[PDB]
Amino acid sequence: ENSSSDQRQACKKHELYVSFRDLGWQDWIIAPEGYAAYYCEGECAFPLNSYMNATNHAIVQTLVHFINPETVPKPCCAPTQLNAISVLYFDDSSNVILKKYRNMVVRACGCH
Amino acid sequence: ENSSSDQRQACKKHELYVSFRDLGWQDWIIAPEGYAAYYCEGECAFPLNSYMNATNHAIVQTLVHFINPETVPKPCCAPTQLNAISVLYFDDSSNVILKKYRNMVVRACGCH
Amino acid sequence: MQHYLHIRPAPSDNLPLVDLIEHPDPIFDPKEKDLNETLLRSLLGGHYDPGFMATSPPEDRPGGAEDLAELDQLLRQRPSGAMPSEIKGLEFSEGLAQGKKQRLSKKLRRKLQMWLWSQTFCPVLYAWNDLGSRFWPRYVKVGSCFSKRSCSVPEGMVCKPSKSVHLTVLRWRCQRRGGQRCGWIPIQYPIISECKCSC
Amino acid sequence: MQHYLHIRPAPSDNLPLVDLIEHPDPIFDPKEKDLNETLLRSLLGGHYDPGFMATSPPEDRPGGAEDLAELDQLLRQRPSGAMPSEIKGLEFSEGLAQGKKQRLSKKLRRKLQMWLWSQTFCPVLYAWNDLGSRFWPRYVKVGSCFSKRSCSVPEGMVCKPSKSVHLTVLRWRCQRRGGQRCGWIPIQYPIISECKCSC
Ligand SMILES: *[C@@H]1O[C@H](CO)[C@@H](O[C@@H]2O[C@H](CO)[C@@H](O)[C@H](O)[C@H]2NC(C)=O)[C@H](O)[C@H]1NC(C)=O
Ligand SMILES: *[C@@H]1O[C@H](CO)[C@@H](O[C@@H]2O[C@H](CO)[C@@H](O)[C@H](O)[C@H]2NC(C)=O)[C@H](O)[C@H]1NC(C)=O
Repeated sequence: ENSSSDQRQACKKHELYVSFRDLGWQDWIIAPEGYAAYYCEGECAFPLNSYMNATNHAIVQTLVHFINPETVPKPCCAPTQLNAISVLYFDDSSNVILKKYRNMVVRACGCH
Repeated sequence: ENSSSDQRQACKKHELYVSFRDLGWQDWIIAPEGYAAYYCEGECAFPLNSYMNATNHAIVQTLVHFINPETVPKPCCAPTQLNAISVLYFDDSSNVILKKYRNMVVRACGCH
Repeated sequence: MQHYLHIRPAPSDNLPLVDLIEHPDPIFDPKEKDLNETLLRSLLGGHYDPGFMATSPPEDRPGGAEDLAELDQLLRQRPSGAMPSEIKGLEFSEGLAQGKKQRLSKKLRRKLQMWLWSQTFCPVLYAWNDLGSRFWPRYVKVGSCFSKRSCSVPEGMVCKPSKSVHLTVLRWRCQRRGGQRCGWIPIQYPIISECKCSC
Repeated sequence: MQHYLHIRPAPSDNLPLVDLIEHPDPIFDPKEKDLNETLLRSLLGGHYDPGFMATSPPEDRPGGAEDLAELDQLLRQRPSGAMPSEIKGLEFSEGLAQGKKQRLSKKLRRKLQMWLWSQTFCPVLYAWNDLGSRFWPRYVKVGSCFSKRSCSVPEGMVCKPSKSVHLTVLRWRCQRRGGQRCGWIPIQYPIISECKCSC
């Protein structure tokens, strides 16, 4: 029973605001203070539909699970597209510098 | 307790031979008879190392889970690269035709 | 998005194709009883295409990659097709800061164009392919792109398939497990028929 | 692969950049007490670069995209740099099936080359950018690529950043939460300094 409630709800995108102070990163990152990052969670069980954005492999694996669950897990709800944010932070030489951080924001989810 | 044994073992690639007769696809696909498909399974917990092939987002989410597990699940072990196989099958007009099926074979895994 | 329930993996039309990874149990192979050209030829009938299909390939005897490169370059000097619009519509006209009365010269027009053409044209090279005993005819003539150089200025782009056509050939199909109940049926086998410069 | 434990997300050098999404709590903003040009100018010192930085931008007054396109075309007619090797090393030589004594003509050589050059050169357009109160100077001159056309023959490729340089400017940093304990510190702000044709 130790888990989030994620059985009958299907693979989907959820909100998640991440504050850098809460992760102890305020002396590494000076701006922004946090970002809307989102996350994916939910089920990928048979049958999958087109909205689940599944790879062909995830479709094969889902059918293989249905049929003997011990042979393979079901695929997971993971991000299919992410975006970058820009961040101002101290680097290895303790210089502050602005750069792009890729793949930080979830834009969409899928069965993988 | 209802699950595979996938706690202390880290995210990794595993073998899985899939036989099309076993999925009831022998009257749709006439060759091959099956393929080595593999699958991913394992943990993505903090800390992740470079071998886990994690997105930046999966690193942020892992740290967010460590710190309050109820706020977000941990990321999942999913394929990072797949390959195609070619398959001979009956199509919608009941013509048999040979084509490529992309993303059918797992080549590598990662934290997503 | 085509099919609502995605309970099978969908097929794709990307070329080119790896050939079937075939399993070597010998039950699946056809035996000499109905491996007789005459009925084969009549059953396939008009699908038969001797420019593309064979029981025994020309490509035989009576390093060879530098040869591919030289073939490719020759074939690019006599491009088939019509000059592409994007090239034909090129007047090297605006020069002195977006023009002159003529930055280049008429002559030099067409010549620059033919050079752009040969530089960016992508020929299909052909080669005989052994499909194995489960198909008939077993040898088929298959198309390909030459991709060991770039077809753009500046360099970045590479020749890739842009059209395809299908050959119809025959397959030795076993219904039941263990290859019980076998037979030959028409199947569509795709081959590259055009190439184009692409990222 | 650089750092073994990947417990922070790594930074990337891809340009260009979206600017910080800044939070509008007014505690974070600097107030007029140390918003005085003189100490600002001395603290930044030699970092000061008036061709790239300002309290008040030239770009002001005393559709405009067709103008971008016309600017771009003009700038391509006087490319800076040296002619790139890949173009300079082009003798339109082998014509009659991989040659003639001269497929084209000397003259036409250089002219075809200059046309290839202007066609594939990718200028950096510049524009003043408002970084907001938390930076000083607040306005900085930022580079960009023109990517509303293709820079290759044939069409596919697009101009993208290929080099970058950094401006040093100042940031209003608040140590404690709620913006207690603020101050100005040098920060490196990247700007595109070259563009190149790319897939
Ligand atoms: C499957 O992909 C789709 C889009 O490719 C996701 O769909 C969109 O994302 C937002 C969520 O903020 C929707 O309001 C948009 O309308 C959708 N747009 C399109 C293109 O249809 C969806 O997230 C993906 N499925 C899952 C499980 O996340
Ligand atoms: C992380 O990525 C790596 C490679 O990018 C995976 O590593 C390889 O795959 C095979 C498994 O059959 C190894 O024997 C290869 O040597 C590895 N090659 C390289 C490039 O180092 C690995 O699967 C990925 N990590 C996970 C969790 O799967």
